[PDB]
Amino acid sequence: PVDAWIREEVEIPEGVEVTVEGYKVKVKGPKGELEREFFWPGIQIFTEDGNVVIYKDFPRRKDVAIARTFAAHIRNMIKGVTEGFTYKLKV
RNA sequence: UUGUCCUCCCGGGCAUCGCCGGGCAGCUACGCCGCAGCCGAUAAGGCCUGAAAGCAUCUAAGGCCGAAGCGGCCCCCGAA
Repeated sequence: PVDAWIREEVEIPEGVEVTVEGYKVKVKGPKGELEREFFWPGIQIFTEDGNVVIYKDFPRRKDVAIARTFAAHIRNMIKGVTEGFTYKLKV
């Protein structure tokens, strides 16, 4: 193990609601609703106060990478529901 | 139509079906008719999101495409 435990926290804005049903995370915002399943053995996702917490006991290198990836994905979903995404292409 | 024999005519036997020309049915080819490009998952490869490693990154988790190649549609055998 690389550490005793790993805990990643993602803030929830005022207008956004995040719920967890087992291994599935649903984020509802002003601009829409998103749902995604983040599953990894030993990794638990919940909500505390105003943050989403991804937690694991005695993680390894791969476990830390997975936890950071899940946190990034949840942050992306929150950003998308709060303001959305735009891509530009040129002909 | 040739040689021979049945005496000659007619009509017949044998000589590779005697030889030659044509020849329907049948069998045949040199003859004629018929043989789908769509769906699904993939290899090489081209990408999206994304951390390990505050950046970057097609890869570690995840996702979309992508072969005369694989599976199905099709055909033949098939209640021991």
